[PDB]
Amino acid sequence: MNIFEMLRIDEGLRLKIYKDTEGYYTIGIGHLLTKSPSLNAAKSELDKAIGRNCNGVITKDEAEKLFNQDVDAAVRGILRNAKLKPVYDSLDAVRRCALINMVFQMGETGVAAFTNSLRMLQQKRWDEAAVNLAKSRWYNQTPNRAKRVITTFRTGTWDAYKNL
Repeated sequence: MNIFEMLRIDEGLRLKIYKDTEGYYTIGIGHLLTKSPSLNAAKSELDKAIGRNCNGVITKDEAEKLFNQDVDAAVRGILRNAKLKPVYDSLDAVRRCALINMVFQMGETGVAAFTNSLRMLQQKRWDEAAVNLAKSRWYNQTPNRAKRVITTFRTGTWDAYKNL
């Protein structure tokens, strides 16, 4: 298991514009297009992203390309962030994947509100951090996904995904 297969499990793959759990226009493997209500605004963002007239539809290859870009941008974002970088540097390789997963779903900014949990992860207080992470909107809104990620930070193994 690696970051790509993990995210592919959590996000799925859709080749036509769809609405995410928050109701935002998305495409591919969790690629947010716009937070705007206009499907037209979304179609336009899509075409800008791909470089062709897509008419709300892309190919597998195009979805995978967007995905490579997003994972890369997620990592690069963590490395540039003063709050995130030190946590990331402190973690083992499996746990790093859990942090990248959160960033990909909620952005650098959203992850940064998890101040208290970030501190516990840094300190390697696994059980404590798992309990703190669960006290969030994130967990109440997407509990199955939150559980998989939390289990990953708790144990440092891929158990929560070997099921899947």
